[PDB]
Amino acid sequence: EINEPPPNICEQCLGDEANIRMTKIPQGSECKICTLPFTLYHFKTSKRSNNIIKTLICVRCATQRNICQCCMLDSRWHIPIQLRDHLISLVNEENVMTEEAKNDMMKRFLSLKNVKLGGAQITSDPSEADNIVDKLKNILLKNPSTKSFFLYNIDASIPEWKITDTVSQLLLSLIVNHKAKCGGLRFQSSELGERFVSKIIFIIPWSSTAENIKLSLSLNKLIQLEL
Amino acid sequence: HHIEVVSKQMDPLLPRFVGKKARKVVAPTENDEVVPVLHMDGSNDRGEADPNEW
Amino acid sequence: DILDLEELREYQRRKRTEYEGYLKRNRLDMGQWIRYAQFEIEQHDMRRARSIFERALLVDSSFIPLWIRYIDAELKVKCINHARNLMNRAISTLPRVDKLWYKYLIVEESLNNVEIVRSLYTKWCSLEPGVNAWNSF
Amino acid sequence: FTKSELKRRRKTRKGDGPWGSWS
Amino acid sequence: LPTNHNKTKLLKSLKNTKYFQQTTIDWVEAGLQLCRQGHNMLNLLIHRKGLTYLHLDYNFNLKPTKT
Amino acid sequence: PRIKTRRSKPAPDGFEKIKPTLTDFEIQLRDAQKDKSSKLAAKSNEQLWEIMQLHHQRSRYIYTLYYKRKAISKDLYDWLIKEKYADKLLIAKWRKTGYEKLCCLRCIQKNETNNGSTCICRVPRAQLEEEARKKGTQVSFHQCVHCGCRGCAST
Amino acid sequence: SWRDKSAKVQVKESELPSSIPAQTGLTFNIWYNKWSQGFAGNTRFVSPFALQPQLHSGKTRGDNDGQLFFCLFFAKGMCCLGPKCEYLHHIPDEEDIGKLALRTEVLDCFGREKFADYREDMGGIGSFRKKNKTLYVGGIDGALNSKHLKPAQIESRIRFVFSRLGDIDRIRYVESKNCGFVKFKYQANAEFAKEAMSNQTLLLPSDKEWDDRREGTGLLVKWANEDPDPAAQKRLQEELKLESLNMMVHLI
Amino acid sequence: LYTPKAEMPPEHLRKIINTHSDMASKMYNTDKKAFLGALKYLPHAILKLLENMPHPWEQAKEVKVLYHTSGAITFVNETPRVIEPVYTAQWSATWIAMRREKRDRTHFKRMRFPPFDDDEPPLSYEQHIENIEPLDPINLPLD
Ligand SMILES: [Zn+2]
Ligand SMILES: [Zn+2]
Ligand SMILES: [Zn+2]
Ligand SMILES: [Zn+2]
Ligand SMILES: [Zn+2]
Ligand SMILES: [Zn+2]
Repeated sequence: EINEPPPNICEQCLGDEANIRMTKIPQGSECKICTLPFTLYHFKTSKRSNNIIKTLICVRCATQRNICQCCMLDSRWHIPIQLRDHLISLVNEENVMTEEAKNDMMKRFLSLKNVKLGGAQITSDPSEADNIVDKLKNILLKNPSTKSFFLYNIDASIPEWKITDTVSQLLLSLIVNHKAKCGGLRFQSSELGERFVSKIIFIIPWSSTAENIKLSLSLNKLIQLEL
Repeated sequence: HHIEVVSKQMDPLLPRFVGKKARKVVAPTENDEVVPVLHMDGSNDRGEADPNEW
Repeated sequence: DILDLEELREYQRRKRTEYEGYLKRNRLDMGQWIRYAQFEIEQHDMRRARSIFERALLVDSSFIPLWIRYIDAELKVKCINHARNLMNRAISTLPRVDKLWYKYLIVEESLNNVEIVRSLYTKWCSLEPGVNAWNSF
Repeated sequence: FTKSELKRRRKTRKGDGPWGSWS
Repeated sequence: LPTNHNKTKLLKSLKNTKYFQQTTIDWVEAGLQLCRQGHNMLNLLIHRKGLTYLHLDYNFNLKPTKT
Repeated sequence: PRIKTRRSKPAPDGFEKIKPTLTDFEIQLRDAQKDKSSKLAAKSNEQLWEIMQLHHQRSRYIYTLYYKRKAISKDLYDWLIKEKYADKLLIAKWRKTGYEKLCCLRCIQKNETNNGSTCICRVPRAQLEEEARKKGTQVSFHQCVHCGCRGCAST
Repeated sequence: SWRDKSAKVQVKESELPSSIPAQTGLTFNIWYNKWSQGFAGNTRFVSPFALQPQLHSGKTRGDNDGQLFFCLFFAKGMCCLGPKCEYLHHIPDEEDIGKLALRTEVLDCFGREKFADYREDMGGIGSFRKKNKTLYVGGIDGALNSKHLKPAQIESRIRFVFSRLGDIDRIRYVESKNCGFVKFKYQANAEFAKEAMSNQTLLLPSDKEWDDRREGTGLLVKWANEDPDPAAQKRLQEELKLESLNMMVHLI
Repeated sequence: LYTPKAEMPPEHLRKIINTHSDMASKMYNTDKKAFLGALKYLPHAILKLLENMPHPWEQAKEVKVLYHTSGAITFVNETPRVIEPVYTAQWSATWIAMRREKRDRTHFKRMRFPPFDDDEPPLSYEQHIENIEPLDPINLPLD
């Protein structure tokens, strides 16, 4: 067909140059969504930037999701499409999903339809977007040199990276199991351990209403062991 | 924001249009606007006597 | 026989594949469409049933019984606005058939939205329908 | 730019002629 | 009567692009290279089709390997 | 270097001096021609550049002999050109100002290049450095694709 | 540190392996590079190389450039271009992840485009539609040449392997399913590991089956479907909410 | 802004061809597609090659050639043109030379066909032919 729709690329993505020189290969790939030929556009963001940016999805797909054609992010807010749909679902509603059909024939069919998906209807008209934003805003308002510890009382939600980074701030290896919470921490040296301890949800023995805590630990530990 | 579009000439060995591969595609109708089907008649005597013949 | 969930899913799939296949050959066998839609209804997945009805409608609008079946299906799950919207759409498409109008009317009557039935009746009569319409009104 | 600066700097390329290394 | 409007030859067209270069090669070299090229082409085509059981002989005498 | 026929006019007097120099080049080319099965892409290109640079060097040698050194006779040079020990076009380019150094002819065809412009190797290193400084980055490239050209050395 | 030294070559292209794997069939197929006339027996095998990161990681052509993508062959531990490689040669960190965070939504840290759906296995490079950070780690039975180790031993060895390549969100071995679930700090990291330990060995020099490491079948590092377990589902939901609060405050 | 093509070093082309005999990587995956594409133009190429057959008095005829950067095709760009009366003279000389040969020789060994067996591949021009010198062509000795 004729090159009727223009490409739908966002700003951040595209880069801060007054004039880039991109190329268009027409009928130039199947897209990353709907397996369907489209005009593939691509460009180096700078002249000497090594990474080309190619337009992954087709323009119809882009419109449908109301997104960038290179970022796969909403053209307004520059955020993941799923995430934006979640946000929209949260404010003003209870349910807004954008279901892509994972069957190769049906996806094509869906792509063909000139109909916006859940979140796309909000983000297309800027007035509605603004309204959503304001509503969202409204909604808002003793050192034996062990080098090897066994840390307990670990919040189930906390990750190891948070732990290790915290330790670094207070300064290696680490072992955590979120089932047991038997955080089998180990330092690269004993001197380092000493340094740490001397520098001191931080319940910390040095093995190599606390009672109830111990019980909770106990049962959880047992369960973990059975697993 | 402003940009220059170009068409890079490609090797005349490799397929000109890599995309197109004779896909089977079902069409969505997109009859979003409704349209009537609107006939004006009401036949009772001839319209009921006929089916016995037809 | 149909015990666990995943197994039921498989059953649903297989059945669909049959139904879909039979539709593929005879795009028009509305008996086959409506049967399939009944299957969807039975499964208690309403959206899919609706989709089936829509597709069926597209394939052949003029088959009134299909429309009626869809309507009544919608009514079944107390999804009354959908039924109403659809029935309005049916009217828009095929106003000169009477049974659609009557279906609408009975629905509204049972609903006891008497004002709306008056209003609609005014519309229908305004289109110079059959004498029957007038008399019923 | 001084042409002696280019004279000193084109011997910094560890290879000879067209292929230079330039570190 | 040869039609005149089509004055974009094949070689000329190819020359226009970057993907071809030109060299002075001995005619025998051209030949041998073109046999090699042709052989590679046809084998590529056949394998692409999937039917690897059709063995091209280097003398372009095609025959099946297996029954 | 082509193949000696009846139609080949034999090499004049002063060729006996140079033979072993370009002999080496020939040998190298033979070495550079074989299935050095480089699974890799970049390295494969590198091999190709080795032939290209070698060609440049050979032609460059003959150019030097003729023009800069001013040693070999004109007839001999002509013969060499005819036989194609040295590329004539490249030599011509060299003779012309601006391209005193020039990797090869492929790096100055503005048609072949997608941007209607020469190979970046032709950009003098200083200019590139300046550009990089202005931007913040360093020299992004180290050799172009058409030949092994870490700067084409206009300067 | 990696930044202190230039990256060593993994293996010279002489040492690199050819593209003619195993003769699985009767004849070779030129246009596919696969084999044919017979698909008797499984294809997969164990990686000869592995990313020993401190012995390998370093500067590149890329570290000069600001190439935003890491070397697949570095992860595989077989890059034949060491310092001359354009793709980078080091473990992904917050600085580099942060640097490429725009583009990495659409594609991997190996600079290759993600797809609509996971490849039915959840086996290949991830889908764009999910921002998954969790690798399923099958084939541990195969990865250790049928070594009857302890679950503790297994999980520890796994930890030793994947913690080396990226910052961990959590790991948990499952005795009842003989597999791992190795949630990572970042998607880039996840991508990196997922290649870096694909087809690798869990064995060690201390183990007796060290010279038989090649002969088995390597780690099946794939991507993980989220657990049915509502214990973690809730956590995930909470995390999502938290993230949403961040971005939403960032919009104004 | 035009310029002619680069008379490349034929060695380059040779190298390329050598490379594309052992083709089995994701490297040159698109080059295989190139090869397939080139089947369109292979008959054209063949025609050109047969057009510049070295006549029986040319010992070792060179020719200009276009070739794909991936060595998927090798055209014979030069058109084989001749001064008509001169051409006739050459053929006449070969006609008489050939006839003479026929006259003199008691037996005349013909070439066995085809020349090479199916096992024997297309031998490399550089490795075998480019070293060895060709025999003297046919041309009646002139006063
Ligand atoms: Zn964008
Ligand atoms: Zn699409
Ligand atoms: Zn060059
Ligand atoms: Zn260059
Ligand atoms: Zn150059
Ligand atoms: Zn590398």
